[PDB]
Amino acid sequence: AETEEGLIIKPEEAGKITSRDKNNNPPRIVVKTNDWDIPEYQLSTGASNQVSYITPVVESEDIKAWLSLNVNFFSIIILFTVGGLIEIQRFFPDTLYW
Amino acid sequence: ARRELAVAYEDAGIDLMDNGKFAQGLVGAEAAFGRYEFDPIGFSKYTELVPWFREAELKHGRIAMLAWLGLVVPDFVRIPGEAYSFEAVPRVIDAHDALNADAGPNFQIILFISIVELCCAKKVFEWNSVETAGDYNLTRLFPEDDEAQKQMRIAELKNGRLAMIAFGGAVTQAVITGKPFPWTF
Amino acid sequence: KIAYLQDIPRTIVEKDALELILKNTPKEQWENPPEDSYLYTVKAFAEMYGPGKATKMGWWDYYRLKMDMPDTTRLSSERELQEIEEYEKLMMSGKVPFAVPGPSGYFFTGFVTQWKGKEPFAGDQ
Amino acid sequence: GGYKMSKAVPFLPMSPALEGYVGAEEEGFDPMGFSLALDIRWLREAELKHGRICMLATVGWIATDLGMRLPGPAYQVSTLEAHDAMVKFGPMAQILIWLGIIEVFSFLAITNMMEGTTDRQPGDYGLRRLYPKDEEGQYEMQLKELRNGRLAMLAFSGIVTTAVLTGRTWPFXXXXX
Amino acid sequence: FAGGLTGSDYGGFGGKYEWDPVGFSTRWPEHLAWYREAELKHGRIAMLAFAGLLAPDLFRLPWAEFQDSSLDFANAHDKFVAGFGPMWWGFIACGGIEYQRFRKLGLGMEGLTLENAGNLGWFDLPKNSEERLFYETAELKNGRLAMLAVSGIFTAGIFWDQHHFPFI
Amino acid sequence: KETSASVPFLPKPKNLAGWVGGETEFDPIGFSNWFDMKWLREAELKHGRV
Ligand code: KC1
Ligand SMILES: CC1=C(C#C/C(C)=C/C=C/C(C)=C/C=C/C=C(C)/C=C/C=C(C)/C=C/[C@@]23O[C@]2(C)C[C@@H](O)CC3(C)C)C(C)(C)C[C@H](O)C1
Ligand SMILES: CC1=C(/C=C/C(C)=C/C=C/C(C)=C/C=C/C=C(C)/C=C/C=C(C)/C=C/C2=C(C)CCCC2(C)C)C(C)(C)CCC1
Repeated sequence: AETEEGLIIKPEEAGKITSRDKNNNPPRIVVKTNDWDIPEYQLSTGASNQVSYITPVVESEDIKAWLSLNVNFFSIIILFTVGGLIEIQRFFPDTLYW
Repeated sequence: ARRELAVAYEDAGIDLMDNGKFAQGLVGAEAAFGRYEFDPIGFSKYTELVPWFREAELKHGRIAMLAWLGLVVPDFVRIPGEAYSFEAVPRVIDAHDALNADAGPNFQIILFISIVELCCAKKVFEWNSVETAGDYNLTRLFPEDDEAQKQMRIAELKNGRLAMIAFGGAVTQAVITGKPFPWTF
Repeated sequence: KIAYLQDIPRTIVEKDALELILKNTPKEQWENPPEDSYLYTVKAFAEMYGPGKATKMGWWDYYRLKMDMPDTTRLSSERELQEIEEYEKLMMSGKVPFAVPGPSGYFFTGFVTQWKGKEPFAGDQ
Repeated sequence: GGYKMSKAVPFLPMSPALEGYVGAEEEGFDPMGFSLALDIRWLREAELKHGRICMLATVGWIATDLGMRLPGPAYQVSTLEAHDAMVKFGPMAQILIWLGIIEVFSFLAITNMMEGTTDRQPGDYGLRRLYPKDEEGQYEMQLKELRNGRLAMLAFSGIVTTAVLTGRTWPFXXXXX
Repeated sequence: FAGGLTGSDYGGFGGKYEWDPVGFSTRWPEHLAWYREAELKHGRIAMLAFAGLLAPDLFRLPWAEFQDSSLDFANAHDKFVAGFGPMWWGFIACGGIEYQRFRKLGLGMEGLTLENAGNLGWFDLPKNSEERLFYETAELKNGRLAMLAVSGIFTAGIFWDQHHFPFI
Repeated sequence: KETSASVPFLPKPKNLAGWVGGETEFDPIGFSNWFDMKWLREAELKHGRV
């Protein structure tokens, strides 16, 4: 997806594949690590202007799913309730109306 | 034989092999009477850093070549103005102390040199090979033949090395004397 | 011999450092270094970069590689390995290099007191 | 014959994220490689927003320094104190509320564009007035917008710094340095 | 250790010392000629330096500019070099001798090896082959000692303001 | 992928078929996709009348 044009090659052909890219970047070696957070570490063969984003990949759907977690829901509601109590106390102090 | 960075850059990167030459076949060793491969502490044996070292040597020589010419010209002409007059900054060396910090002159020079360096920094680390070390595409008076290109490359290095040493004497002699361009007592 | 330990470029790791690694690493682990062992990284890279393989690297990849290899000073020398191989031998042989507690620590008195008693399984002997 | 060399910095190859975008493949200025580390769409959105903000702010500073004022005695302040005086006056909070709702809509635009739910160009909000019909005309009009935005960004930076350094209205011609 | 150089051997209670606890010889074996040449030339100058500081206190050269008091070891240098002076007379002399060393070993000192180092060829006192080995170690052991001695002389004499043989 | 007529830089709100503002579909936040839009219409109409 994000490496639609990388000429990604396997360790077995480190010095065999030379066709560079749609750019002129040399082929990159893909190492299949067993870590789930880093399933594949890509190694370069030379100087290259490769676009490797440092930003994460978030989406609205799973951010909303995280905010739909019971902690976030029951923290937002209780925060709003406490804030409403504080605002009522500021606006109607000493419960004079009672 | 000066491959253009456009193509030369296709063989850039941290080379993991050894040319077998003195310093990966780099200019600067050929002396007058013959070869003068100098490195006595064996820094060039770390072949992975030879393109880096040549870049540092060229960068230092280029700064020193201007810097030595720097200490000469203020002693004979100064920018038209009172802040740079021969009475406000008598000797050239008392300029980093006078024109600096809140004054403005040196601070602006620091920023714009920083901007250039931060922009031309990707060439120093990436795109830097044993072939395009110090080459910033500014090849105007460069000869076309290979052997004459080596002479100009050798000419810059010898001048840069000389200015590096010459500037060292320039500030040291000036500071111990407080005297004009010929810093003799 | 082992394939990946031959003709390894000095740029990947120096000769003396590689010999120090091989000495520190147990012999049985040379063929297939385990994982998280400097020799594992040496194998995983020397099989990618070398004379017949990719001879160049990006500056950042080489920088990260140089921070994964040993820096020639974090490896035990021959005398230290002898110290360990003999200290463990003493401890397993039932003899203790005698030491005496001090100001938050202990001074080694340079004496081998035979520790296990006549009944080696007895706790009070 | 080799890398697509950047036109701005001739000794650095052009970043691949600068291909086919406005500005970009006429100068290709990115020596530090920010486009190599961040999404080009988000960078372009930020650049266009900054350009528009500066194009409004520069003209606002010009108008305020030259003497244009709203018909209220509460506005008889210099441009330097305009921010603090109006923050204490109230309208800055209201302006912030309005820019907040507009930026909520802009944030929705960014979220729905980056996720691909819509087909929005980075800085496009739909406004099509004085926009050339021909595709090359649209490209060069976007070029003009980018150039004017960058010029206004640098110009406003200089205007603010010079105005703070030397208490003086916009032209700064008299001054003393 | 360090070729066949005689720095070790005949060196105290142990026959051989071989003190190189940084490896400046193994790390740079091509410079063992240079290191000996430097070590010897350091010793000879230091020995003349220490024997220097003492003799001006009694006799002074007839140059008639050095024939003045108050020229101790903290001011003789900066005083003699003039607007040239005696210090240039010494420096020119040292140039004459040092030029001779260039001729014997070539311009680049290519002939400098691990056996001809610090051997200018002035043989008047030495005899035989084993004595030359014994005398070469006697040279260095005196030379290395005076190198530390004049080092202590210069530092202690100018810090504590002694300027004379006790240097205390 | 169509866009809303009202806010052309946002996707066209689904579930907003023709009720009144079907020509200017306006739901940036997306309550119609989160709630039963019949209830939303009832609330809007009661609010407007009140
Ligand atoms: C405190 C500072 C100090 C001084 C001042 C000093 C001095 C001399 N040491 Mg010495 N030394 C240490 C420190 C000092 N040594 C230490 C910490 C160690 C343990 C590693 C150590 C060990 C040895 C050995 C093994 C030998 C040796 C030598 C000499 C020597 C030569 C005399 C002569 O030969 O002319 C002189 C003058 C050789 C020998 O001859 O000792 C008589 C030799 O074999 N040293
Ligand atoms: C910033 C600042 C200041 C400053 C400053 C600065 C920048 C000071 C810089 C000082 C600097 C740059 C000092 C370099 C010395 C280089 C030396 C000594 C090289 C020697 C090299 C030697 C002795 C040997 C050389 C050779 O052996 C070689 C290598 C090969 C042989 O074949 C030939 C020979 C034997 C000859 C002020 C202005 C002073 C005051 C102000 O307030 C604050
Ligand atoms: C920031 C941070 C930090 C800190 C933290 C803290 C320290 C916190 C605290 C917090 C807190 C400590 C808070 C508190 C709060 C309080 C409140 C919020 C209150 C409330 C109250 C209420 C709510 C009440 C109510 C009522 C009334 C009034 C009447 C009726 C009845 C009742 C009782 C209900 C740190 C550094 C660590 C880290 C980083 C981050």
